[PDB]
Amino acid sequence: EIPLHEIIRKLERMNQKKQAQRKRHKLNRKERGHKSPSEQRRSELWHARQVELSAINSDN
Amino acid sequence: IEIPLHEIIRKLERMNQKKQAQRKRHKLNRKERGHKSPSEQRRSELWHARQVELS
RNA sequence: AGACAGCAUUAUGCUGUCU
RNA sequence: AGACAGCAUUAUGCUGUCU
Repeated sequence: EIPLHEIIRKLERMNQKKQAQRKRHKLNRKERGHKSPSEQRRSELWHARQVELSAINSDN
Repeated sequence: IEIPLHEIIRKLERMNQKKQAQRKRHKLNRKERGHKSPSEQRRSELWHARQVELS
């Protein structure tokens, strides 16, 4: 019968492939400057907050 | 820690249907183009040879 | 001619969490 | 701007096992 560590290494090989795909797709999009509405919302919240935090940093 | 075994079994059942779905799509795609791998050619020749030897 | 599987290369869309 | 994840759609090449 198949030993459990082998099951573990196969899932690990598999997880690695998924991360590689996602990385490839992420970088493709970045290069085309494509974002999803949620990616977009999310960066916009971040940039807004960076501005605000440096407005507390001028209060020094 | 706190994630049931039956969920794991299900998740893997899902992943396995999607793997089978991909073979099917890839397999059929190759059929349309009439494309065989070198090994698929050997196999089919050896089969057709065994079949013609019968008659 | 078919059934099943392994390996490898690779595209696209969206959503959610943390910072 | 990053980190991590989930769903969905989808292309290619090869190898092996059984009949």
